[PDB]
Amino acid sequence: ARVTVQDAVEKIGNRFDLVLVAARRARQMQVGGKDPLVPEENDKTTVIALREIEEGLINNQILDVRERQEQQEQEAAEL
Amino acid sequence: EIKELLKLGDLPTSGQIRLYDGRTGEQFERPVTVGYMYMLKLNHLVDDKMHARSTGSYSLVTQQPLGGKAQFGGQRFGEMEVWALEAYGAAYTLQEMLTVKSDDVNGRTKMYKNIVDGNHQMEPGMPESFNVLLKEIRSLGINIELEDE
Amino acid sequence: GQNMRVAFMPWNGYNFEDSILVSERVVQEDRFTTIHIQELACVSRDTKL
Amino acid sequence: EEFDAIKIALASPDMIRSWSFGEVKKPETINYRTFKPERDGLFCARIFGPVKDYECLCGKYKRLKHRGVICEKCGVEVTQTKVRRERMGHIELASPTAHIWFLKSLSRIGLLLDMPLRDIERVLYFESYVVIEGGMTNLERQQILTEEQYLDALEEFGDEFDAKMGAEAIQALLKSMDLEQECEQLREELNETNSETKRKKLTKRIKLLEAFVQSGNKPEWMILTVLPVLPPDLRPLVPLDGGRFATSDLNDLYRRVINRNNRLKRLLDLAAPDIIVRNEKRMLQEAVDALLDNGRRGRAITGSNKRPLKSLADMIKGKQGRFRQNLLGKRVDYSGRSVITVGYLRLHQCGLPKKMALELFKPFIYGKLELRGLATTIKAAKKMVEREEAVVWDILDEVIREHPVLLNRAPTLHRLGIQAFEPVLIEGKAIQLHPLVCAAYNADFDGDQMAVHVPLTLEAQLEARALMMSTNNILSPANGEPIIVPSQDVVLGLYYMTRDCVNAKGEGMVLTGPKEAERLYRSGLASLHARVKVRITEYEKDANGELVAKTSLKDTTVGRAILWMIVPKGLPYSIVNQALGKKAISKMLNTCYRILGLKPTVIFADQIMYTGFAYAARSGASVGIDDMVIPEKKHEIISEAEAEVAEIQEQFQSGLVTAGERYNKVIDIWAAANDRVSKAMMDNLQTETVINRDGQEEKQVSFNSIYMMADSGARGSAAQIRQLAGMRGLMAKPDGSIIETPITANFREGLNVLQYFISTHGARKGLADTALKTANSGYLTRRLVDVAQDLVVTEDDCGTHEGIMMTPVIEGGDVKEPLRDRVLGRVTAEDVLKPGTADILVPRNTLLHEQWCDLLEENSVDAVKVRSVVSCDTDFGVCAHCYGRDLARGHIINKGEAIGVIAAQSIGEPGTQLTMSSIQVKNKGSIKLSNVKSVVNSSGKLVITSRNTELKLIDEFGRTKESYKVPYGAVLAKGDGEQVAGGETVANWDPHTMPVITEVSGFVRFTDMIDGQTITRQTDELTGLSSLVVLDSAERTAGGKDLRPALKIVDAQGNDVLIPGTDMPAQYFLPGKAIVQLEDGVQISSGDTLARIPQGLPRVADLFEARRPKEPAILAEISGIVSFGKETKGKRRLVITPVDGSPYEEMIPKWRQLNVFEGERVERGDVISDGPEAPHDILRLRGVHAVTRYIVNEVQDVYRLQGVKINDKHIEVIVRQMLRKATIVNAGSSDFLEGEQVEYSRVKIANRELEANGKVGATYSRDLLGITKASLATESFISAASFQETTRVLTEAAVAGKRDELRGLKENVIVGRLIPAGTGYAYHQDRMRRRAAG
Amino acid sequence: DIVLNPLGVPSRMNIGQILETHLGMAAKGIGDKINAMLKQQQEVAKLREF
Repeated sequence: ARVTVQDAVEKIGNRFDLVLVAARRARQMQVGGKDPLVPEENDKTTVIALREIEEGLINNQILDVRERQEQQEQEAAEL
Repeated sequence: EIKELLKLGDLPTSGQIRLYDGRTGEQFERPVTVGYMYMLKLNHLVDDKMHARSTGSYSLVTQQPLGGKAQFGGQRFGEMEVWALEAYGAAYTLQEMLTVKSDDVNGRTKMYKNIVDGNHQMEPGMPESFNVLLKEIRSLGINIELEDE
Repeated sequence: GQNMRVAFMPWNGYNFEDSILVSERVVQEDRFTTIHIQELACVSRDTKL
Repeated sequence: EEFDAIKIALASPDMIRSWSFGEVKKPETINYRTFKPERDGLFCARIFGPVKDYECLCGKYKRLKHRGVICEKCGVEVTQTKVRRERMGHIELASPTAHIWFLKSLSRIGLLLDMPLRDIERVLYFESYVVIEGGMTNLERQQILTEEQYLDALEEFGDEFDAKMGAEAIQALLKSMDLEQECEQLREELNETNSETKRKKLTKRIKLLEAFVQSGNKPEWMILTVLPVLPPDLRPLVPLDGGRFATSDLNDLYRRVINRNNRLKRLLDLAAPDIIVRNEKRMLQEAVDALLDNGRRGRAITGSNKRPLKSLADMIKGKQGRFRQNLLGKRVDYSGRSVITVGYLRLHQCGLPKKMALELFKPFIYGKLELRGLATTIKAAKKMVEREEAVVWDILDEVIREHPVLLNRAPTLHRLGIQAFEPVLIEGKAIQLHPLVCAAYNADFDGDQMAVHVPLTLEAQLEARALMMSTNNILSPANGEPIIVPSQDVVLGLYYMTRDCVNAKGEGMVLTGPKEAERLYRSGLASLHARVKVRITEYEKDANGELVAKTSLKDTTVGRAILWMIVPKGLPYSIVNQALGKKAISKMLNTCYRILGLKPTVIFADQIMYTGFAYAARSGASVGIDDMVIPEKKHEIISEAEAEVAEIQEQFQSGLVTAGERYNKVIDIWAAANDRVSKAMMDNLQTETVINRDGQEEKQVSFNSIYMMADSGARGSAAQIRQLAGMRGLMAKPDGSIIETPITANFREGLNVLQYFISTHGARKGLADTALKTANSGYLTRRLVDVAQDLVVTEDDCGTHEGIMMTPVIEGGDVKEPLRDRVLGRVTAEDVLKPGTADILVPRNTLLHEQWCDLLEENSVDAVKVRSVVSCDTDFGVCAHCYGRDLARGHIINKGEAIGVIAAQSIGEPGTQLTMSSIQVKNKGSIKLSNVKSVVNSSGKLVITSRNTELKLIDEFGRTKESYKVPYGAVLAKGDGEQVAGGETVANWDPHTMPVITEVSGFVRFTDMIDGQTITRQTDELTGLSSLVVLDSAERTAGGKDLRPALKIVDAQGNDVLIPGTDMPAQYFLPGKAIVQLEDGVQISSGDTLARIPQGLPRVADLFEARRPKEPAILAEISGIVSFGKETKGKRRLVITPVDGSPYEEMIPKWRQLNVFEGERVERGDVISDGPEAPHDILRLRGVHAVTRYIVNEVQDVYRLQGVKINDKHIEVIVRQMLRKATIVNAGSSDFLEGEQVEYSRVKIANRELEANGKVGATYSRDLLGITKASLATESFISAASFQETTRVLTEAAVAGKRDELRGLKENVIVGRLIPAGTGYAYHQDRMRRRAAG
Repeated sequence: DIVLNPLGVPSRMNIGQILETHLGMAAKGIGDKINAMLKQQQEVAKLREF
């Protein structure tokens, strides 16, 4: 979670992937401005992602569907 | 002679006395040796060794930060610590330590700019220390190129 | 240097590995205050401009 | 922008003119009144670019109104000044000159031209001609020519022939040659003569010709015709503050070469005498030679300061070159330094001074303060941070939070020298460091510095939080033991408070919990060491992850009860119910890690740290003069030793004892006196406490302060107390010998002047050794880390065949490391089975964690075959299953982790610490003989007639416990398979006499020994039982030396007694120094003899160097009968006659004792001559598993001597990286015997034996190189050029025209990309996927 | 006014600091007695004798 990263790996399956997925989350968590699904509780942007993958709401399989539905509805709006 | 001198001064022969803690105020379990010792103040001060550098001067030939507190130089990230980082597996920390810290003329400036804008995004670049090596080898009489895709 | 009381006892880990625990009293009476003299030079030259 | 590879080759005048933006013609650099560079000089504006960005020299076009026009007044293109760093220039040389790299580096034009370097040098210096071609048969191409015979040829033929002087002669020679003709001719004539002395040189000639043919490098380009110039900013002439100037020596070298080139150009049109033109051409050659490499060909050219000018090859090579000083190791930004002080701090925090924090993060405060809208502009924010208002601190305290910061302590011996800590802001000037990490840092608070680095991007902070945090680093990567063990104060406090006293206070009272124990101790009603009965509720997880509670009443001390409030509800109370020293604390923390996890482990470590500090302070411990007790028997022992010193001196002056025996006796008596003194002092120090409780007297463990800090292992040892109180033993003078007079005094009593002077010798010796040998240790670590760059785990299971055997270390003496820890963490290779047949625990692969180790040790298994790195079949890396579980984590290692670097660091870290007749059974067991040629002596016992036999001790379980060595011709007092106890001398043999005992019994008549030619008549003067004596070649007559004197066994009828069961005749040959014991006519029985024949850090760094020992043990690569042929011609020859195969003739030394004789039979890979074994021979004869075992054992011996434990998988990975080259014996796809990487041979034969082809591929042979040779011989020249011998590797790369796929870690580090390890592995796999699909 | 680690003595083997500490204690004790009897000014003769 905040001091250790033990239960993240079981949700992830690897250690070197947790940094990648956490950075990928924090990217649009900080510059995208989208509300984190884990609460705030006075934390930083790089650790709320770690807590979210601690409770394991997001996964790489589902990390790539909500970003394609949004663009497809964008193009539907354009056309 | 030490024992006789301590006896003369009305002091314990063993040379240790009981002390009481200043915080809680109870006697320590065992007698503690206390006396007068000649301390020395050495020239290794702390403010003379205190140093820190965010962004300052850069060397001329190789475009890397200088060294030394006197000229406001950055710390040397030697090759042993590079070995340690690549042993950890932290490739991104190494990449920033080799490119946007010292030898990316257009890399460090934009890293500054986007850090000020609150976006800690990385934009790699070709280190200048490699460009000087390429120009040096190329000027030695042996062709060196990069096989682009 | 100077000479003052000294006790050989571990104190809450503040002398963990050759560290020294020092007083406020020794600071109050300036038993180790030192004076340093520095010289700074300003040079005026005749540039072509 | 993005590229794939780096291409290196030679450069001809074509693209070397293409690079240039102009040609320099003037030696002038810059004007002296103004400071604008002159036209077509070394700093010209047209050639290299404008001095000021977007501004010409005049000013007709400026201010971006014109983008890149060329000012017609001057000719400088208006653009940036950055381009001035990349613009090139060229110099047209009047006479061609020779490149030095392809002239002096060994020769690269000597091989191409086949002519020696001496002749090339003679021609180049204008001393001798060479015939380019000759139309007559008298002269011949490539023939040297002196001036006199040149004139003779001129007056004889004139224009028919052609000879020339100078570098143009070499250029003409290179133009004349055609590579195809040599290619087709040398290869066709190679196979006629198998002269191995020339096979290598013609093979390398063929290889060079192939390289030139398919590399596209025309050999004319080797001789320089046009020379490039470096861009001006890379050789800057910049003004200094005091109106002075500074420039690189490259400006001097360029000025010299172009001055001489212009002078040569002027001389040519002057029609000057040929000697002056030749002198000028030679001067140009020397000037260019010095420019490319100053001190290489002749004398080094010095500047005005009498120091050699550095060439442009001097500043890319060596320690100070670009590779090591500017590419691998780089200055860094966002960093600071400060002294190190102690912390109350938590394990994941570091104390960062507030004054440094605002400086390090300054852009972060700028950005955050702009975001808060507090200052309108960034310059306003700079003003605020310059005023240090309260707002900047109110921003800092939340800028730093959750932002990890790295801490570095040079030298970083291992991976733990860099750790990431969560900063906490402190009012001060020094870095506060958590004491628990000091051991990993190898840092003490005696003025040591600390380097601080702040990661910037999200990826860097996340990596610091996930991998670099001190909480993550608990176990060392070298081996599984933890690295956060409390060092000195914590252990002293815990040891002090986990004690007992006989009548201390409140003894025997019964308490209902640890809480009231603590309240009792605090109130002062109970002592800290008091045997009390405490009701203790402990927890156990016998259930499937559930904790069960059992409440029991136990007798213990108050301090042990107080500890129980710290143990984290998962450990037995028996782990706290002892004295709790250093080893106990380490093992209890390890158990807390293995049972509970990580978070309980770090919480526990911090809590025991806090309690240890607090109770060490509460206790109060000091060192005083009275604490160092002195035995009352010290002076008695000294006087008693001096008594025999005097008696030995009087015996020496009597003359009945010589110097050596007197020396040994006095050394022995002084050592005995020292041991007696130490025993007395320990006896007086360990239980000096005599106290009484409701009785008469009872003796307990001492509470002496020095004993408290020695027993607990906090500081010092029992060996330090000996010289603290007893005598200071013996010391040695610098020559090595030991002074006989000891330091009878100690430090409590002080030392004489003489004693102090004597001790200073050893003090200085040790200090110099420490100051010296760690440089070699660092060099060794760098060499080790160089070869193991590319070791990154790539697959999970390569699915390889059998791996390597594993056996304990029972050999020599007692068992040092059992099978329990030598296989912990490995993966099996076969279905290893329990001693009960058909009982299998592993399906050919499993992780041998603790449960499997317990199951194995419960059974009587002694041999397990595990999967090793050397056996891995993965190409370009290793698979995870062939490695084993990670040691820093304990689970199976995951893909992408760089194992070579951690291996090299782990085995290079302890380099500093390692600066320096009869057989008796010990325990009950079975006397087992392995590979024994048994025979019965005359006394009915069992005697041995072989050298390949070993003594084994087998217990009732079956596993071997003790191993011993028995030589050939020894006598055993017991038979095979005898159940006996220890303490019995079983084997007896003469260490000097080597017998030739005959296995058969029969009549012994003197055969084939004729006196006067091979033997001499010598009889014993006391016994009378003597026979003819056989001496060596140097002592026997050469007349009978043609035949070796053989004493065969005969019978009454006179026929040879053959081997029982075999038709081979049985006869014995007598080498030198063989005196026959029995006389003629008498016979011997079985087992009786015929004749009696009388008889550190570099130590490990040489193993990785694969150094050949001075006296290697020569072995045989094929079985059969060994014989001898040629005799006494420089050195004796040996003949091998196998049953059906060939003859083998090799070289053997006759002055070294052998193992077999003319009539004996030996097998492949057996010892014939004694001596240290060469690793190359071990690889050649026996398998790679044997050499890996040999290297691993020999290295591990050095570390076990110093008590340093390193996992064996960190040695065999480097050994695996050693075995990367291969030599081919067959053909089909490559040359006849060229060297080639083994994995390339595997991928070659991966289709020649697959369906792609029936059988064309060639078979290879494994080849072992030293660590340095292995490092330099790599397919990527960037890795090699950044290590050592940069000039040689760059020359080889240039001629061969190699390219790098940028696979290694160091290559990407140099280029600046992501390293292919960890996260970079996940990036490079995607890159490979993109490249594969196009 | 200074607290020092006792553990730094034995392994480091610099015992002279303990003897120096005992001498310092003795010397300061003599000085304290002299100063105490000087504050009262018993007699010049008594000071001379001590």
